[PDB]
Amino acid sequence: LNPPPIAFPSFNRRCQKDWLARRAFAENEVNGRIYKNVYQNLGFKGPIPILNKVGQYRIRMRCISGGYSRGIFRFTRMARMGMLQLAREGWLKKYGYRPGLF
Amino acid sequence: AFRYRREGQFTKFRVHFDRSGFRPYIDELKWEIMDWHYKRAMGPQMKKTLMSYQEGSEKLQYMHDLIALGTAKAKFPHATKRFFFVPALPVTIPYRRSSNPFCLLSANKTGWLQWSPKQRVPFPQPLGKRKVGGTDPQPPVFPK
Amino acid sequence: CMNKKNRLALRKRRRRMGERVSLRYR
Amino acid sequence: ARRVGGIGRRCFLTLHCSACSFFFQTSDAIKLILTQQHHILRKKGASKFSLLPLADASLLLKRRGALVLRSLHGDPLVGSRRQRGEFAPQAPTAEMAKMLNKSCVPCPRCKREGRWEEG
Amino acid sequence: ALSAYSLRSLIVTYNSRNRSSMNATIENLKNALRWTSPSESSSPSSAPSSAPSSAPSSSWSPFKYKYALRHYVFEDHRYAFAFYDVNSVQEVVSAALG
Amino acid sequence: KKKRGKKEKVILNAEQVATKTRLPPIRLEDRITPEPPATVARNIRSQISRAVAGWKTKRMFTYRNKYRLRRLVGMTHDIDGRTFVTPLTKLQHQAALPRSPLHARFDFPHTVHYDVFWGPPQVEEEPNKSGCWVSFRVADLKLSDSQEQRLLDILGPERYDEQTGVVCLEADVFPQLNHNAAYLGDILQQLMREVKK
Amino acid sequence: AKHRFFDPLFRRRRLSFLDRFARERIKGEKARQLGAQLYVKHPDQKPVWP
Amino acid sequence: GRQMMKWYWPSKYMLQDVQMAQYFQMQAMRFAPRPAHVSLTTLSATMEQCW
Amino acid sequence: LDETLTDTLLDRRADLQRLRSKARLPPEVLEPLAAFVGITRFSFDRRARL
Amino acid sequence: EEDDSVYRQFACMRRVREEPRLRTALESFKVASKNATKTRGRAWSVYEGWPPRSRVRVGDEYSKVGPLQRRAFVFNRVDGTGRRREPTLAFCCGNKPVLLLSEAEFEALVKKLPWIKHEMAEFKKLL
Amino acid sequence: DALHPHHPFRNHFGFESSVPYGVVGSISMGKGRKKIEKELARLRYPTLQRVAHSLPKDLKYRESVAHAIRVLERSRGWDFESKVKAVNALVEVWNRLAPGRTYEKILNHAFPVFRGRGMVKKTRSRAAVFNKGLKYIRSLTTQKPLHARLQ
Amino acid sequence: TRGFRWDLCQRGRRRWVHINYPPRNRSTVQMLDESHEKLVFVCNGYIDRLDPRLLPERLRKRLERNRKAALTRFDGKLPWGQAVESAIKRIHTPCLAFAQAHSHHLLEAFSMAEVLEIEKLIPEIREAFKASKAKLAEQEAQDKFTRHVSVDLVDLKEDPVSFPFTLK
RNA sequence: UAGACUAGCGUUGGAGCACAUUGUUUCAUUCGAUAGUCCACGCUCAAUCUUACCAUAC
RNA sequence: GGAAGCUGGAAGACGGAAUCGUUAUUAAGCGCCAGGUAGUCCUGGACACUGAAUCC
RNA sequence: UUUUUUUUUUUUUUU
RNA sequence: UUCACCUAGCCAACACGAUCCGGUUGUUUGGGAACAAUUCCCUUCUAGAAGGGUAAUCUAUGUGCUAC
RNA sequence: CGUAGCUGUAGAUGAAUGCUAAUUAUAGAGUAU
RNA sequence: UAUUGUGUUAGCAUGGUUUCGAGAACA
RNA sequence: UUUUUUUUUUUUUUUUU
Repeated sequence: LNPPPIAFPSFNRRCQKDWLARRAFAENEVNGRIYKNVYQNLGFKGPIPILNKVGQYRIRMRCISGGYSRGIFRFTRMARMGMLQLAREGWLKKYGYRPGLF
Repeated sequence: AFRYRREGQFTKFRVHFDRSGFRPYIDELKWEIMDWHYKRAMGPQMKKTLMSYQEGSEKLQYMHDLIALGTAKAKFPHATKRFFFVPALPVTIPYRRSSNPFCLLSANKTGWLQWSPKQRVPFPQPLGKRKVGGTDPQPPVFPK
Repeated sequence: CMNKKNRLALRKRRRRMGERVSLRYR
Repeated sequence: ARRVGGIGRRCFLTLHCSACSFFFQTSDAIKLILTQQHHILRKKGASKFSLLPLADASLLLKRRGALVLRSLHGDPLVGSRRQRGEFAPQAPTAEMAKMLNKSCVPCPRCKREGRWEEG
Repeated sequence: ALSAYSLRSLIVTYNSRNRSSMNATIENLKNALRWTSPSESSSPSSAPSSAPSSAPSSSWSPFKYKYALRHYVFEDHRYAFAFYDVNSVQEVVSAALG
Repeated sequence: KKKRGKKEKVILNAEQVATKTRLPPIRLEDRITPEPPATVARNIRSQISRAVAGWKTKRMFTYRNKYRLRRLVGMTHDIDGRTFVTPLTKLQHQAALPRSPLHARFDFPHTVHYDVFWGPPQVEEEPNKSGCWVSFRVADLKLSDSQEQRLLDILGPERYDEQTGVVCLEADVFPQLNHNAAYLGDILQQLMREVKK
Repeated sequence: AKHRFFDPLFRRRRLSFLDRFARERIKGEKARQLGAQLYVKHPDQKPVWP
Repeated sequence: GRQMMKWYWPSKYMLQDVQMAQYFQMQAMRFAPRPAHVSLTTLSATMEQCW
Repeated sequence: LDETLTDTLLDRRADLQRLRSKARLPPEVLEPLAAFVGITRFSFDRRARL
Repeated sequence: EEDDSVYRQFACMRRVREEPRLRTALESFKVASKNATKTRGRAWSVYEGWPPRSRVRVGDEYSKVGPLQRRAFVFNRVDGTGRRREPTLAFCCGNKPVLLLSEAEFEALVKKLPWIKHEMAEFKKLL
Repeated sequence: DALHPHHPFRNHFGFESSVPYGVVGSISMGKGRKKIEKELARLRYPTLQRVAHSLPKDLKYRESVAHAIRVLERSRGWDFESKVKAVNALVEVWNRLAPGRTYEKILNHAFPVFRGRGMVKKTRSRAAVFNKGLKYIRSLTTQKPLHARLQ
Repeated sequence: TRGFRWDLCQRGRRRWVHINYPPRNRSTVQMLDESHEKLVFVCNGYIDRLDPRLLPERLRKRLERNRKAALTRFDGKLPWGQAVESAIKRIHTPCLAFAQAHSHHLLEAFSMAEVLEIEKLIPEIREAFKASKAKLAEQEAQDKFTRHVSVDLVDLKEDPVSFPFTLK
């Protein structure tokens, strides 16, 4: 019929939510170290509830040509189908991709 | 013992991504794949508008030159052609101004590049009967 | 390291670094 | 066959001394500093005097004393499961040597000032 | 002193993602030589740096119990050159980049 | 079939007056702004008082024992306005710079190496392209017996090769090439000042 | 002359609704009301663009 | 902070518009001169003072 | 085929091979060396130096 | 190589050769720093000049140890931004789980006081 | 030394380079250098001496913050802008706390070297009792569909 | 799929007075809309206290050793009242509390006797607000400079590479 | 002329994940049925987010 | 959730029957890490050494 | 090497 | 890159898409089971002592028993 | 690197490794016996 | 440098891409 | 290696004043 236009992903509420946490953590990244420094100097271990909603671990891998949050690698940043379509459309040849080898 | 046939085995299964000479490729493709669609949709459209009004096209350009520089440096008599308009498009890729004297874009002093009106070697060459995505404006139809 | 193969590897690895770990069971 | 130190007879847990001839593992380092606490406290010149009870020789051999020594010694040789390949643990004697020399702890063999070294 | 300095050596390295692209560079570099003012042009030495490769893994169609796999090989090429007694900096740096 | 049966709005009683009148609680979207310094300090005082109230844990007493150990050895900032001078600024003040290109600063051979990336216009900068190091042979450098030993002791055996007899000094604490290059030249001169003593 | 660029995925979707607007039968009043404010005007001729 | 930001696709509603009004202005100003001579002007009208 | 062989045609021409060894020195040649000695009285640019 | 026969005969070059001590330079920096940052330098000014918690009325506020009360409780609470200023009335014991905020909330309590007084009697007092 | 009254020092300023800067073509063509970036463009290398203007009066807190200045300025990974903000907010949070002479006394008395038989303070804290079902308490005042009472 | 926090499965700070949060015969709230915080409502109170005097010799010795000591042990109280309920004295007394608008959480409760005392002290508490207003102006000047910032170096900055220096 | 035979060798217990009977206001919608798009399914990793579910309310 | 000290009388020497298949650097054993963007498996992917027999 | 050593072996490299 | 060639032997939860349906279609704070006999003793308190219970069935995988 | 070769012990009728008053490490938070 | 609803009935018996299971490629 | 811009409780989020 007509394979998707891989440059512009469709709408996804969950996909957009993941990117929202990235901006919050970047601005609050400085405050994270201050909370650990004060406790270390005083010699007392305590929780940091404020880091729950702006923590680095809240963000996880997601598919750009997708919206699933599983089966995404750090090298390709795509799902099983995302890589297949990209490789079969003739776009990785310039980037040194020879499918002849197993 | 095959030495050349087994080259690169060490840096395939016993090496870290951050501790190897391999560079990422997704970063470059991010800004390259998007720009292809921009030139395709806006390519024919820009040329159609330029050719919409054949005559009287050079009058607007001549008057504009009298405001920027005042004196028309490229002035010519009525018996000589002024210029040929070439359909160009803006640059969207955020390239870095490198100090390479042999580069083709490092010495760019404008935000417009020429567009090829005809190409015989399509860059997005398919490996089979599959078509290019986003190249079917008209919706499909079924026999029903 | 749940099985006896991977778990015993940690104890043997430390033995080559200048430490003595009891071995015996598991 | 099953020697300690491997083929190259590695030793990443012992520290040598410039004076005399005596070496000990990091395990005994914790006990030595705690036992010789009276000399260290008087050298500098309640919250400060908190580890006084731990100076007892018999208390260290009891159940309570055994747990205190193990708490301080975190077993640096043990680490995460992903620390494999080039990311292998190194000798932690660099940190131990600094503390042992700065605290000015006497050597059991001969009473001397900071004379310890990595080895 | 700045005026007392001299370029002892200039190690030039390349990184090409295709076999044909790397071959074109060798021919282009050779053509730039044999054209300088001195009788003998600068002739750098060759030093190949192997060919690293990478190929991730992924399960293969969805809704399967991992019966088949599909790999994507991504080869690479490298090349290194050595220089000694680079008296002319303009005739060497420009040629390598060009 | 399923997941379609709607429900009427049962929230219509007059008792529920405090509804749809004020903005909901703080949302994750509004958390983009940073926390002011006044609020960060408040949380420390509230939490420290709760732990001492009786909220203890098995893994809390062990942390305190480790901290007390560093006090005896003398690795704590505990004492039984100020305007100090940073170490970086101190080195800048004490530096004999050359007066023009024709004056030799150093009095010994030295080689400077640095990697420069060149290629097509890349959308992103390549990291690990700002290294600068200096190498020199101890044998060529004429020095006394006492001075020679101190040179290798300060840098240690890691930066010294026993085969050829050369010392390599590497400095990379800046992202920029120009900033890093100047830093190496300052520390190098300071080393010779203390060696000759 | 102005020509605003639009997402290629939106171009095909626009024609899909317009094709069946005056040709086929569309059920539901909400679909026609909401569908008459996004594809009824050209992207370049719109008064406001996101 | 800067590592996690490098994800997903960039914005699409911030591209340069293909406006005909701006096209003519760019062509008219393309043939402008370069009367900078920042260095030459300083040296000029200086030799006479020394003489 | 002729379209793909355009690059080889320019390389084979001997006229272009003469100007290959004549270009501007990259800025990142002598600038790093100048900072090593710690001199604040030299400008790489020729126009600015004058 | 440095020639000392020229610097001694000229004062302009002598200054460059001379390296002022850090003590002299540090003295000037203190004056310049204070002049630029004239509106900064003090952070915690609610030091014991007024003792924290409260100073107007202290002791026997809410400690449920005896019948009836003796005095009220009033003090100030620092805002989350450190610029605003509001009073406080509620004080249970040190922690103050409940805060009555400024007099805006206390005003409504007086208006509603007679209403609750007449309701509690007929609510469960008689049962 | 007189080149800048706000920074009395011998060597502070360097020389500017001729390295091209900017984007070839994008929505940010007219950007050049930032307000803070221009400062480092005319300096030999960045420092961390400007932040040190006022420090906590307490000796314990003064040394804790002072040590961080010497290490941060000689570390790779932190941006110039982040370094200033990291220390600027650190001096304020420390000043809004009780003196260290009192913090240690409270912690030492409340945390003895040896534990006891009842120092945990957590008893009968089962998992499948309170917050694992049993359909019981609702923390809610206004409830039309009373589930607790219906059952 | 385990729980996030284990603190919710433990008893927090004692409320002194125990009141049943779920109402059965509560009236309708009034006002407290613009503020949208700390709503006012009436409920039923239930006071409870423990006086360790009637305990046996066996249990009294252990109880006192935990309560009157250097540190608290086992919360300084016995387990559930399996056999001590005989000495437990509780008196029913109507009381009231406050709850959050959206959060719907209990803050605290007050006895009926204490409520009447507040009315009698209205004249005494009203005049106390005047003293706070006096210090409002004094604290404004001191709390405004509570912002540490780095000294500005740029000074609308020069280009001081070598030239300009005669321009200065 | 494969399986059938000739060597080696893993099992009727105790343990990890998962399907199912029995609990659930929520315990993840599901594939395939007997030589398998069935048990780490699109779980290349679930201690918050990933999570679609229920409760609560804006 | 992973590992470790101490402590140790958790359920097993049943069956030479029967069902899953290997085209030899196959089979049988043993040892190591690369990715899964803090830890986090006995499965999957991937490398190396000892390496027998039969009528297939 | 009759003043010499005092010993097991890996999965990229002396281009 | 057997892009090939038949399919009574596929997902609507990666995505596009024919038709029906339209849950302020999102968000704040929580939960998402397999393991009860309480700090049990008139012998004791600023150096260690006495009690902890669901026995219901399958598939696929690590680890063990061998000589009188 | 592991079973090494070599070489001491008991030429194991008794080597099964799960249960747990209790600590090691990552993490903002994995707690109670 | 985020921006055009629905992770809902309906795929073996009308479906585009991919693929498991059986069969075939010679003159 | 160089030490300071101003400042009132036992009641430092545990005591019947």
